[PDB]
Amino acid sequence: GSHSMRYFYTAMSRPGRGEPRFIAVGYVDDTQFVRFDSDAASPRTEPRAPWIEQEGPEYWDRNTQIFKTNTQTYRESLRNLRGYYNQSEAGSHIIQRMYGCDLGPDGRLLRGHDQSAYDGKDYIALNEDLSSWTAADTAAQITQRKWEAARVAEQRRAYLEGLCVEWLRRYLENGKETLQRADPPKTHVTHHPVSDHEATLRCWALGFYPAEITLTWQRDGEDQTQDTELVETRPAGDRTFQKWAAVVVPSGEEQRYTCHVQHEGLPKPLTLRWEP
Amino acid sequence: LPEPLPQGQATAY
Amino acid sequence: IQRTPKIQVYSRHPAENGKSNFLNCYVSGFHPSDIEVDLLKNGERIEKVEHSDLSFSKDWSFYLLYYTEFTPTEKDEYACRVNHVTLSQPKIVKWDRDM
Repeated sequence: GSHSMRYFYTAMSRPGRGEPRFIAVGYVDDTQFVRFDSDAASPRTEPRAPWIEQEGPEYWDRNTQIFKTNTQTYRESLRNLRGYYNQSEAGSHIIQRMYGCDLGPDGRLLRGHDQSAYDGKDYIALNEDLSSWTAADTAAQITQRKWEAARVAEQRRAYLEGLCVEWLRRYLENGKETLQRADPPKTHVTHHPVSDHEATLRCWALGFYPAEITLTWQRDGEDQTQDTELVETRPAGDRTFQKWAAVVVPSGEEQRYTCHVQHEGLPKPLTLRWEP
Repeated sequence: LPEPLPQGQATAY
Repeated sequence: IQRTPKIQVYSRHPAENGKSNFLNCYVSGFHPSDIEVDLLKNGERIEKVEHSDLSFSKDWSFYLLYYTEFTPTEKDEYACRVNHVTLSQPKIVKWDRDM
């Protein structure tokens, strides 16, 4: 299977309430394995998946040093970005960063990502060439010119093609029993009359990993996109995810509807009907 | 492993 | 500009009356990140709900899972109560076992 690793940074100012909070979490695919929070009583990098606990004390101190220094750097960055937009010192603002590498089914680098956002809009992104930037606006051009001056993309590139891929592979090996195990959805179809002439069919997928999944309703073999109610894929809390799709159908037409399920956990798609 | 800090100055935004 | 929370209330395992389980409230798609979530049993706040570490989706919007152990019965009502900068009144979402 293909795999990826991502770190997610959130730096949040809060004037009148101390210095900005810095939080970092690490993921391998849909599995978090590490966290750091500057707001912690004793801020340090903490395991969040059993397979990362075997990393030695020097691993944890290395992470912790990286994150503490980032905490300070993102506080300067928030200062700067407030200036770039001529904003007042009254408001709270947020920088977000998500970065990482993607591996193909061969363990080979597919590509890297390094994107940042300010108050929830794209701010600056590293292009897929890992060599040039995309600024969303004249404020982010300031950042771009400053990163070009200091050859920042070269640093990002060395990391994304090198250490990122190396540690991802090491994590995938160490947590192979789970990281490289796809658990198929457990499925079923429910039926609930809404009136004398209509009824709800709900298609359920439970206990799957990873989160990525396709759930669709067809009527006489045709896609029922606009007529399907479809909840966001949701975590169960045991590493697995859940989802459902629902359609209101004319009573007596139920067998004309099929639920289709695609997931890495099963060899061929499932086709399901309500079974009374 | 996150991106390490560089040789010199971690460049702010 | 801001984004208001999506809210889902549901159990980790399929609900079986008298059987221990987890009640989950999943909040997603919101911005900015400050949010107040309560899990309610019969209208009263449950103490010591845990939650996942703050993270976000590819569209920068945030998500958090709040969970606590509970044992479903047929007569107890469970709910999730969310407030956010985008909401004037706390939003309440009832738990429905087939949702």
